[PDB]
Amino acid sequence: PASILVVPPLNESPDVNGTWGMLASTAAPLSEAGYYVFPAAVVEETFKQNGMTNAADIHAVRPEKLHQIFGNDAVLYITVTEYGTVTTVSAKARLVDSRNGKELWSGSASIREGSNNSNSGLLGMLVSAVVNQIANSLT
Amino acid sequence: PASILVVPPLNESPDVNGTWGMLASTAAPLSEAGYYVFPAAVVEETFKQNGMTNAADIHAVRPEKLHQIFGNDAVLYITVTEYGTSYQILDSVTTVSAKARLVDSRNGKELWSGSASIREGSNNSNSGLLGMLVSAVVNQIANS
Repeated sequence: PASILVVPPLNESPDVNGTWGMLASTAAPLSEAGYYVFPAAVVEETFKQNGMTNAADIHAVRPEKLHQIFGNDAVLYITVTEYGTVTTVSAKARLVDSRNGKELWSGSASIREGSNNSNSGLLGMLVSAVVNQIANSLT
Repeated sequence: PASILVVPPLNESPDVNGTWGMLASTAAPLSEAGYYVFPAAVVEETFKQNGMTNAADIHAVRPEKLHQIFGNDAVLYITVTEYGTSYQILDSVTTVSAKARLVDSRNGKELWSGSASIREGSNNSNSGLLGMLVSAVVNQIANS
């Protein structure tokens, strides 16, 4: 999978802004990991021209249709399942082969930080440490 | 807090490998965030020379005592609460969860606390993608 189409994430949380800015935050980590990410503005514009702005709609489109349009190897689907305040955010994701709809990868994360103090520095160190541990496990 | 002592993390999971190498993994992100930290090998050796190697013993020491030894402003305590894989027929799912708190080493006051629980399908493990997911989730927390 050289290239990834990231669709707007589904929001299954009570909070509107639960997904605000999230699609944008995926670009950098994915390029770092060696994937070509389809640029967001063009993707947004393509969906709009095709009469789709709603995330639920887009997540319902068959991956084969998406391939017809963009030529992406894969599609990244993200859903925020928790968002609210101690602030907690939880989300899950799957990477799907766009030609056959086969699942390529699946994962989820839930992260909490005491409302009393806010620091992505320390939060970043913690999640990084947890990901380091999984990378070294029996897989 | 500028200087941070990371003590050997507590393992509260059935898996003994649950914390292997974790102490080392905290150095880059902490320095990249601007804190000053000691190398894992240096910390481990100082505890050994002071008669301590067991993480539960260490997490029990009063922070003020730690400050007497290292001169650190704060102490970072990490606990792994889950580590393993649910072995199911069509796929196994690996889960790691940890919680942490940063405390002022002079008076024991808590300065920060957080936790993370991360899961991945075993059939198609991929640190890159798990990385981008946790990274996205932390970004959402940051902008709230």
